Amino acid sequence: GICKSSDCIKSAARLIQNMDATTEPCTDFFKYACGGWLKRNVIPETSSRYGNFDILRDELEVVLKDVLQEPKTEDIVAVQKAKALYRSCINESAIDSRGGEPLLKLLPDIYGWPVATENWEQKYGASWTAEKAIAQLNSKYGKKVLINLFVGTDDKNSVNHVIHIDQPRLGLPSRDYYECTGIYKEACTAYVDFMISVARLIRQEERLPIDENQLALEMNKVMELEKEIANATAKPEDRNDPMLLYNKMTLAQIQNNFSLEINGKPFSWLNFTNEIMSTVNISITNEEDVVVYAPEYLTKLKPILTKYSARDLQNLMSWRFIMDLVSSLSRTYKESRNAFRKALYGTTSETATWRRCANYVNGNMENAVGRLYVEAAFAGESKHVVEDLIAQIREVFIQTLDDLTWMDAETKKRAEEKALAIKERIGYPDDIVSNDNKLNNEYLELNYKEDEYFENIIQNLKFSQSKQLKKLREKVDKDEWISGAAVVNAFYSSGRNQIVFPAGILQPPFFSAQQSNSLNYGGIGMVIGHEITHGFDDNGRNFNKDGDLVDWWTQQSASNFKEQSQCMVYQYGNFSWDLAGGQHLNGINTLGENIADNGGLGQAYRAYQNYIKKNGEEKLLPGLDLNHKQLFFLNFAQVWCGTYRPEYAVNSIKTDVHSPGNFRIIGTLQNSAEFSEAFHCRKNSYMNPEKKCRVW
Ligand SMILES: C[C@H](NC(=O)[C@H](Cc1ccccc1)NC(=O)[C@H](S)Cc1ccccc1)C(=O)O
Ligand SMILES: *[C@@H]1O[C@H](CO)[C@@H](O)[C@H](O)[C@H]1NC(C)=O
Ligand SMILES: *[C@@H]1O[C@H](CO)[C@@H](O)[C@H](O)[C@H]1NC(C)=O
Ligand SMILES: *[C@@H]1O[C@H](CO)[C@@H](O)[C@H](O)[C@H]1NC(C)=O
Ligand SMILES: [Zn+2]
Repeated sequence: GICKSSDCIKSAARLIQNMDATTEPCTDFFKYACGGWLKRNVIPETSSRYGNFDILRDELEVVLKDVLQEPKTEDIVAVQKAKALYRSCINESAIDSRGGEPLLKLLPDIYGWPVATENWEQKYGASWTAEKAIAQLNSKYGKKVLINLFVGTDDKNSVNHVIHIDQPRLGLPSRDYYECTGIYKEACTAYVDFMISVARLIRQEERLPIDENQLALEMNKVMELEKEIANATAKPEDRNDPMLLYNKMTLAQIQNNFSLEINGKPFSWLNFTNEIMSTVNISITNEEDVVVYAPEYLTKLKPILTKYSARDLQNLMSWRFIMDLVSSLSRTYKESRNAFRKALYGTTSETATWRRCANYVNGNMENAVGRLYVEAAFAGESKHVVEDLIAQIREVFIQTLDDLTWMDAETKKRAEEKALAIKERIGYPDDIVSNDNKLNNEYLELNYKEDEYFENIIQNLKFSQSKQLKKLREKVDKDEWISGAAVVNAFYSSGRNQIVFPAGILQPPFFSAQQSNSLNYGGIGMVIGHEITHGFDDNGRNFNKDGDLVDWWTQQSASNFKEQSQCMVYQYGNFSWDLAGGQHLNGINTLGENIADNGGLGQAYRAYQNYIKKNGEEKLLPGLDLNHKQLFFLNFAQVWCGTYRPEYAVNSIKTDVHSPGNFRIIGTLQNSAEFSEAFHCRKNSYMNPEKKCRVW
């Protein structure tokens, strides 16, 4: 009564080799699940993190390489343009030839980089103003500095676009880094040395005089500027309530309530806004509605910005763009980035060029590349099996509402309404295969030169930004998928109320039509519940069946939700992570993803139970003295085998909304009565605490 199928001994092989039986699963189910993997493997020098998810991603890139690298005679133009962009990206001879000179020719278009410019005040500083310089950077190149203004979906009306104003991203991974002490010191030092190294090469290439002291001096200035910007930004934790974040305002209110004085403006929001939108030829008057996400950042900006020269501002502004660009130049410019990324990521080397390039084309031509990927790599009847799976887990969520004692009937039923209304996207959109005209036309307006990678990348920045801006007055496309298909991941959009499972994750260990159902439910099954449960986490409960930010909770049920979820805030917030020097997880910033995990695991388990009810129990797997309840959780766990470099652990504890994989396992199974049953765990065994968190 052992299954002896080749597909059976495949997954058994994988389960066996990853796990370590020497460990008591009730003591540390991560070590049990994954201890075999830990011992056998080492984080490559190019990886900040490694494990099964990351391995799937390296394997996906291999297919991408196979599909991109060989011209084919009946390649439609869409595929021809991706291949040419790939070839343009992997030709380092051509790139190295060009030195920095494609940067040098850019710089005049963004009002210069002062520290690397003679007589900048004369050249640029006379025409300069904040409104134009920020706007140029924003509209043409999609780099948002100082004040991030973008066109996105209106949270309170999901068919429309609105102008938003938000705080800008920083050059270091999180506001925390800018303390620049302790675990942060080297990142801070490498950052400014990076500035300095880049200003130096530019100066040398322009054959300008180099004074190390005035470089150190301007670039430290830029750091002090951004420190202030950083401290002015709002924490993630003050930003996690979308009803509070949503402040709709007329450009006219904005002008009255958020004055700025830059280089002695003073600052004019209408001009700023028009200097952006005039680029898709759109007209803004002071009656425009705007969603302001960081009112308090803007208020705080005021007395900071006043202190600094036009030269100072622009030295930061341009740096934040040049940052990104420098690894698309010659080796010496690539070199200049070494210590910085070592500090942030721990890696001693860059990823293979072909891999970077595959990934880049994927990210800029996701439909073109998803079509090639799925034709190479994805099965087709997979789509049908997952759909039915998704239908099952959706039902279980609905049916579960009835057992949840912390909601009221009105709220439950509105929650039902939302479930049923979730839109599922599976594998890929048929169109990218069956409609060449459509596929070609999405890239019509791009044309790549094979010896011109940098110009290609620039063209994509401008194209993408022009396209985004063009949306202001147009309706949101209800057909758009929120991920390419060539992605190892799944997704939920609140704005759209849509779950998506790209072909790339539809493979072992999450899914195969031929592997045991225990495994599929514990794999893609729990992924499905994760994504659906996002519709009802601390963010996505605030949006209704239609993707609109509107309150559909009673006060009591909402207050209960906070109460139930607070348990997970504390649980995870109480994990400390050796690889990040004992620092604790942020229990608030991971909350949503933690809720998704615990809700999703439970949902999937329930569906598997239902499956057994209906269908009977499964042939066992050879090599493994475990039943299928046990394998369900094993495979759940092994999804997350892996580990982190210290430097990157320090990064993601702050910047990742996910808990690290080991604690997604630990926290989730800790909360799972069904787990301690399967493995016969004594009370208050580490994996079986008396107190268990539950929301969904
Ligand atoms: C891999 C990891 N993703 C996930 O954990 C799951 C998808 C997933 C759920 C459960 C088990 C495996 C994968 N997806 C997610 O949690 C969210 S809804 C998707 C997301 C994408 C980018 C940033 C943040 C979130 C990651 O993006 O770092
Ligand atoms: C790379 O580009 C250079 C410069 O145009 C060219 O000489 C060479 O043929 C290209 N190599 C490949 C393999 O495309
Ligand atoms: C913005 O104001 C500046 C003032 O220097 C002016 O030169 C420019 O034409 C204005 N732009 C728009 C789009 O109104
Ligand atoms: C740990 O949990 C306790 C209560 O269970 C809570 O008071 C404390 O704040 C938590 N620690 C952290 C850092 O979250
Ligand atoms: Zn998630």
